[PDB]
Amino acid sequence: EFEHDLERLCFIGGYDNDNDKVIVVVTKNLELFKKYDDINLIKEAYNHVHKLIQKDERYTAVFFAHDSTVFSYLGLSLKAYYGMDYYLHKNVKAVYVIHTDWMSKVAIRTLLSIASPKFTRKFRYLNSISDLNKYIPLSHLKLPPIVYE
Amino acid sequence: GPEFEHDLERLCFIGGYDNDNDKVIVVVTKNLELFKKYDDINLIKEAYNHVHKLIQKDERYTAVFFAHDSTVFSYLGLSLKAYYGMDYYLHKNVKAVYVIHTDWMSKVAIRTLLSIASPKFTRKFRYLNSISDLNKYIPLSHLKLPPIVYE
Repeated sequence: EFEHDLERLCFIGGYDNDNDKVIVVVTKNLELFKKYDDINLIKEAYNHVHKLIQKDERYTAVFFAHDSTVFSYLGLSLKAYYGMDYYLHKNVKAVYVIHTDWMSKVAIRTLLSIASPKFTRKFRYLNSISDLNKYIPLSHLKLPPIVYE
Repeated sequence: GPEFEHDLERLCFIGGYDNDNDKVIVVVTKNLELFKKYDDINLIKEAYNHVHKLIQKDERYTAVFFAHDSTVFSYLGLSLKAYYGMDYYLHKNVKAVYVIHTDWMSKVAIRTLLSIASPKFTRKFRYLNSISDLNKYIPLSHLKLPPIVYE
């Protein structure tokens, strides 16, 4: 019925080689639901996905952007995904976003870069170019004169 | 046109090498004024394109940001925000990111705190450009996939 449109938005597409679930979600198949009226759609989604993952069960999330932006179908899909209970966030092994537009791609990779700490450490802040010579020698390095003014 | 691609090379270029003779690329932060002279163009896009040309898919390298000036913006925060939104590989293959600014804490304070408050949940994420790039982590033979990704 109505329910015969959710299992065109959230499957267990398969299982990893560690024999734990993968959960596929297509961010584009919500316009199926602008035609019903009266449905809350997010509690019903929460109910749906709850029946797909046991509570102490590790899984994997895969989203299909595919002509959705952060202002529609992906912004709403994830923001939903953040309001879930904590165990869903603790049990994921990884979450994969696939094939969105440029704005969403640069916006996504930005927040992971903030999140991923192993990357934010290779930074080292120097007061002037004089101090860089310790790490990268200035005997290499052709530079414009502006870095010496 | 050509003056554009030349300004791009003046903004971000190859500085030199180290050991094991890996590229050390240099980005000058005072040098985004060269693009004010232009009208309609998506700078950040072609800047990503230019950096893609400068270093290939897997190549260890060091990055250096020159932000020692002052005034109404030094655009270190602007070039960093641009750097943070670049392809994941460009984040892994970095040896180090040296950043030449004196009062740098007055700039990276907001970012530092955003990293502090980022939950481990958002850390396990990863974007992939197309469906083919999944294969390494999860095998697709194991999965039934919708007609959207097919012909």
